[PDB]
Amino acid sequence: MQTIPHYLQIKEILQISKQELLPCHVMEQHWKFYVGRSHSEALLSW
Amino acid sequence: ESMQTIPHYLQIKEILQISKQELLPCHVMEQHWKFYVGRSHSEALLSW
Amino acid sequence: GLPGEVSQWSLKRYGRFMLLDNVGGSSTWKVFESSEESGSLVLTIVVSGHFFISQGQTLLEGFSLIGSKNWLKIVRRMDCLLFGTTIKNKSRMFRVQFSGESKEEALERCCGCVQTLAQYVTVQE
Amino acid sequence: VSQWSLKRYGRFMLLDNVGSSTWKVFESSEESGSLVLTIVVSGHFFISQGQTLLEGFSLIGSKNWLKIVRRMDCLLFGTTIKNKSRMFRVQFSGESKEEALERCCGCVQTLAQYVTVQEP
Repeated sequence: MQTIPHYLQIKEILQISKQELLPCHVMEQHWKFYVGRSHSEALLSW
Repeated sequence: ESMQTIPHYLQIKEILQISKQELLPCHVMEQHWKFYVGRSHSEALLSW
Repeated sequence: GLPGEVSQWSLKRYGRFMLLDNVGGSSTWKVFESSEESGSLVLTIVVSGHFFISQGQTLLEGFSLIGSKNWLKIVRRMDCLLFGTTIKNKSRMFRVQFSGESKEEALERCCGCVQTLAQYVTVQE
Repeated sequence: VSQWSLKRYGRFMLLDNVGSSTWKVFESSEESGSLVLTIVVSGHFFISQGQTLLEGFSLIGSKNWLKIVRRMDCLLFGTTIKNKSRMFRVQFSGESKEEALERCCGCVQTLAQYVTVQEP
């Protein structure tokens, strides 16, 4: 973020890895996979 | 597919996929399995 | 014990989506779990319309819900939510699973969250 | 969260003849990273060398598909999955034979909450 309330007590931030960033076309495929119509197994499996 | 959950403290970037040559039919393994099982080949598992 | 214009749900797990490289890509979830040594995942909505996930003193996500329709898409499925962002052209995904005494307790608290979320942005079901 | 350090880890290989059986071996070393097996409280199992994942599956409900057998300070794993099985083994790191044998025995303990571990 940029403006964090003080009562949250935020000291460090975990930044985004290069590997967590997807090209949009590529993400939009995984999204439809997980939106669950076909199967919800992978969104509640951990 | 491959493992869909990894704790954050392991710090994993790459995954060494499974070689099609490492997947054997379930019985040729079980032959090879029984070899390392038996007492005759105790210490044959520490070969390397 | 914080002021009454902040709502917090504790969470059981949180997961950042990421691509992994095959050496000789494939997908997985980078996973944070609520823990005594590790501190407590909390989701926090202030009434400004600011959203935070955090564990101990570590910020994990932080952005503003107001006017997040073009770039932010949220989806529920039982006691989990899924978040999809699409800022600039880059995109990412994270998910959370809420916590409670029973699968119904957690579900109760999840749904509570989406109602507070539903104040500011649409969330699908 | 308990992890143990490993000297070597090996995948079972069936070489085509142009079959013969070999092990693809991995060794922990400064130019290569340290072989580390870890077991999450959830019930997940991993083997990693530095930043690469070597093994990764879930121990829960694995009596049916996963069998593992101990010998001294080595675990052999055999996994059947969608009617295709395979093996990999591991040798636990340790200062001596007496040090390393412990950590192997510690691990087969930690494994027990989810699978039985053959032990001569």
